[PDB]
Amino acid sequence: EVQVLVLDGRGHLLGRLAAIVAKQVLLGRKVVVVRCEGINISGNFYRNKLKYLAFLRKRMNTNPSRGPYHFRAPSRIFWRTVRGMLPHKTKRGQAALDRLKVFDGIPPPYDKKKRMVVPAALKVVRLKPTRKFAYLGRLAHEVGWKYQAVTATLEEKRKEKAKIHYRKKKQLMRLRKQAEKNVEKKIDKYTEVLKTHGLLV
Amino acid sequence: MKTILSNQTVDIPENVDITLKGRTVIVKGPRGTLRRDFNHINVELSLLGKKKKRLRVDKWWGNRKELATVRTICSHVQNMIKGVTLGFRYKMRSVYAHFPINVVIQENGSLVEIRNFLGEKYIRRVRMRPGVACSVSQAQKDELILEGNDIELVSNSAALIQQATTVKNKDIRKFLDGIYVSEKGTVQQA
Amino acid sequence: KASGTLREYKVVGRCLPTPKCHTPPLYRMRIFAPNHVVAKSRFWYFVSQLKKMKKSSGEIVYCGQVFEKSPLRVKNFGIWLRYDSRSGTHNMYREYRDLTTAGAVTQCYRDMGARHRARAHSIQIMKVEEIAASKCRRPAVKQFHDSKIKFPLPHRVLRRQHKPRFTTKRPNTFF
Amino acid sequence: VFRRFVEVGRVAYVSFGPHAGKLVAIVDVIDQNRALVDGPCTQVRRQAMPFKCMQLTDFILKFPHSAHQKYVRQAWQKADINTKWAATRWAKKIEARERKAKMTDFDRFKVMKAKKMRNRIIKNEVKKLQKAALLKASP
RNA sequence: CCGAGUGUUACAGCCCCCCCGGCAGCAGCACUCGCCGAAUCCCGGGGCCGAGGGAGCGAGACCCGUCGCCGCGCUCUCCCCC
RNA sequence: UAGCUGGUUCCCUCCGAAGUUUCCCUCAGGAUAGCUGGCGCUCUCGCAGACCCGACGCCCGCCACGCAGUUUUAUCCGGUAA
RNA sequence: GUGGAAUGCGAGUGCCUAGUGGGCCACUUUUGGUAAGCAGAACUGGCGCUGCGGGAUGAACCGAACGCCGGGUUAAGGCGC
RNA sequence: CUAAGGAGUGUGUAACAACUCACCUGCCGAAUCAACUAGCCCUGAAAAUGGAUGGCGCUGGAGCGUCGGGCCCAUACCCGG
RNA sequence: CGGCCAAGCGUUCAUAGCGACGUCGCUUUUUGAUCCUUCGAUGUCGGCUCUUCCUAUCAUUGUGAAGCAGAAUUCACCAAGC
RNA sequence: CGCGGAGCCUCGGUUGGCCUCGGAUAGCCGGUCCCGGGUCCGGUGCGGAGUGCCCUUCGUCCUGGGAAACGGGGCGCGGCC
Ligand SMILES: [Mg+2]
Ligand SMILES: [Mg+2]
Ligand SMILES: [Mg+2]
Ligand SMILES: [Mg+2]
Ligand SMILES: [Mg+2]
Ligand SMILES: [Mg+2]
Ligand SMILES: [Mg+2]
Ligand SMILES: [Mg+2]
Ligand SMILES: [Mg+2]
Ligand SMILES: [Mg+2]
Ligand SMILES: [Mg+2]
Ligand SMILES: [Mg+2]
Ligand SMILES: [Mg+2]
Repeated sequence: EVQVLVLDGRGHLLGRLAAIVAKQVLLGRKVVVVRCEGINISGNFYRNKLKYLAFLRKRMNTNPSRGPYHFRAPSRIFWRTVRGMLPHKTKRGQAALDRLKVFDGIPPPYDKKKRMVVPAALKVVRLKPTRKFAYLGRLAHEVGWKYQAVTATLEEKRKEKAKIHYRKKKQLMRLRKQAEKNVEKKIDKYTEVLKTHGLLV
Repeated sequence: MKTILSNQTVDIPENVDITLKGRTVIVKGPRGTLRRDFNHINVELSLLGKKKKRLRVDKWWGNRKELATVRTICSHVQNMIKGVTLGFRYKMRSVYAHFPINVVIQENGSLVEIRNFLGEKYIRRVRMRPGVACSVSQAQKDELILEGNDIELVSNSAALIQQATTVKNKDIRKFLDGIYVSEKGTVQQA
Repeated sequence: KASGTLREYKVVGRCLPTPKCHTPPLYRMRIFAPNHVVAKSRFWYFVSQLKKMKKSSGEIVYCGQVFEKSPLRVKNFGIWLRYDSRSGTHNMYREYRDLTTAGAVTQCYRDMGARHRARAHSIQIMKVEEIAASKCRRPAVKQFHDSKIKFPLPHRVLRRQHKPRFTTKRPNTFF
Repeated sequence: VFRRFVEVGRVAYVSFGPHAGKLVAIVDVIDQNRALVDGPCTQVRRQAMPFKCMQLTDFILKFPHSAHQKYVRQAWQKADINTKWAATRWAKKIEARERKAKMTDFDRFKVMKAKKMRNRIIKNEVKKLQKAALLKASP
């Protein structure tokens, strides 16, 4: 297993996804998290905004250019939660944290690869539906992220190129199903062997 | 305590033919059409009849707080049905002690402007919601007559122009001036 | 006294025969306990509070387990208890539905700890009775008294959240 | 929404626990979580089960609540549940899923050769069907 | 076809008492709920380890203590069977 | 001169504290008894019967003294808690 | 001599003798004080003299006391990262 | 002199100021009201470098209560050198 | 420096503003109380200069209350930007 | 520009691929007749399924029968997008 692990960020809770990622990165396993604006945080929006604004006040008052670096993109907010779950003062955790690539939106190395989903970190699995939650993309916008408008215009452009891919992929799927009815007197021998051993219900 | 089932049905007249796209009620009547989604509430909506067309809504294992959202959905659906057959109409009087409040309606009932409130020079300009048309009455001397399909837009537009005429830094037990909602009626009085 | 799942016991005791009372009266209690070592010592706890009887001047004549006389019929159980709070002590009447009697009492110990933070040493079960459906008081029990009971399983949450852990498809919850 | 309901006579499919894989019938309901439950013809004696173990089917038997064993047995046997099951697609998916698991090293070889041939014909046929759909010359 | 009444088995069933039950199984291989083994035995798998070094009461030991205790099998009887 | 500071040089092995009593122009010290170590000594059980081997005297029954931050059984004592 | 309750244990005795005579903490009882990480007692254990596991960190808490190692299993405490 | 009724709660009162509560049998026709009590949560809840369930974080729980099965390792226990 | 209770004050009227007899807290700019750290030394009051922080808000922005007609004023809230 | 060759030096990991809908979750997916829709037909413990799918590697020679014949192979050239 030498490939990378591509996780869609949308619908996942922030710290449930982060403990999943941080244990994989320490076990080898290159992993890319794309679409970090879709990451959710439980609790209502105003509550989670206050916890970020309370973080924005911790600065070294002698020289705040040395202080806590308050990263404001959703990809770099997620990158610090998984860093907090890593032993990043050692060489092992620094060599971990560069097996992790985080992205806002889905850049053109990873837009043509199929994304994975971690069900133990999803909002529809881990929250009761009558609980309030927030979005990492919205919350980063009110704390100073410059680019949710340009990232939204590039995600709607990616999706309409992806609709065209799907309805052509699905157009081949009904030609393959059309073929299986054309050739069935010459593959009835092989569809009996597959049906005997648990393939082809 | 979580109640196994709490339902409430809504009668639909023959003028209106509502549909259900999941938890979105599209009510369509003679005065136009309306649309709200209730996808912040976990209920099941279902049309029942074939000749009378009731609308039920069920909750299934709700606690006390969840059990309150059932009759609110029924009340919002009934204000949709009243809104597309009768429609909503708010008459609001302008109360003044000395300085006559001059309201003149700007472009096609979408903007009102209020000139002389407590004898001052700043001109209030308050925009209606999309769909609400305001007017100056002819039945009385000074009441606004604003009307529309959706109740939360007609009522919001009366609330904007009532909070536009607030007295500041004075006692408001004298100085009772402003425009206040006088009645909440309907068009096409049945 | 901890818990874990309770059993009913029929514990019978009597004072040691002095040369004053040659045959002392046999007393019995019904005592819910994890096992019979704990059951014999709840006996002397309660019987010291009632009769002037300690376990030094006494003997457990019989201590046996009561089995449920109809463990397949669904029953309604009235429970009278008495428990100590952070403030003074209080009386209660609770109700449950269970197949076994000690199942209903176990269900009460979990529930008194849940709603009241009552630890098991603070609770004294003083009478437990099977109630007819007509005599029930608690509306959380009585809503199941319906010959046409019908309800769906609305929002099924995924339980196998790590088999698989990384997957390509998002879970369905409507079933 | 909500076609399948927990009720008396509803046939469920036990998904995990010790009785995993057995059809069973809901006899009575307890306290929102558990159900009195009996499989007379599937070797599950009458007992209590949590609803999270069981998965509802489309089959409903007709008997009143808390009947004895013999009245759910004979309601099972007429309108035969054991043969309506193993005719649905859902019991066929289970049957296929375990016979893929009990597939030896030689049967994986015979499937490998068969599927490699079977995908040659189908792939050859879709080359012809999409070059014949390519023969279109209309404005 | 659902809902509400009605009342006592009817075109379902449930509870109790018997005047008495019969059979099977039996803490069940129908994973409903125990405690055990002089009332208990058999077989297998994984792991770590090999410390010590003249044990012969018998021949008068000789290439060479396969020796003590313990548990067994055969032969110094005879017959039969495969 | 200093009842006061500071320093006081190799290794392993075994044993292992006290800041409390009483007296002192005694209160940053000593004497005193406790607590520690060392050196022993006086006895006891006895060693155990070459490999062996529970035994070898008188139907029973018995297996040395002493000792203890302990209980039991007797029996006194006390004026706290309530 | 039936060695006169149970249980455990080898005991007795002498000489010489160093260091110490600033202690501190905790449960329960307790005195002065509004109290104090305060001052003063009783009882036992501890720290001082003592590492190790746990309480993120810590003289004193909880578990358990230490020759140099292998295997196994626990205690208190834990088991998202 | 009623089908049940003010020497007033009720239009704050030197005013015949003046309006229909109280008590109802038909309407609306099924349960409801009150006083307590104690769980969690909230208000009560204000200090100075920027900051602390240890941190990240966590809300079908990684919170609180009562519980089960597994499991993790001390120089402790066990077997061995 | 705040809270709770409510006899009273407030022409009437407990609670606009108050608040006796009680009682519950917070804070560490006071001083007591203590003696843990420093006596082989931590330069010891104030002013001057200069920065930052706190809020228990004097003013200013946005509000709520009055025994708020206007004016002035008092009481609270968000708030330490200036 | 070549793999064009010849050898070295040094750093090591690794042991088949997955080439893409958007989302919903108190609902989804897939086909279809009439103006991206309405109809209609299916599926739904997802089988048009990541609990999945695709590639499969002993090499050859004799030799047949199927699949094929619109094919295979070229770091083939040339052009286009
Ligand atoms: Mg900036
Ligand atoms: Mg003013
Ligand atoms: Mg001195
Ligand atoms: Mg000194
Ligand atoms: Mg005395
Ligand atoms: Mg006393
Ligand atoms: Mg010392
Ligand atoms: Mg202890
Ligand atoms: Mg007064
Ligand atoms: Mg002191
Ligand atoms: Mg100096
Ligand atoms: Mg200095
Ligand atoms: Mg403030």
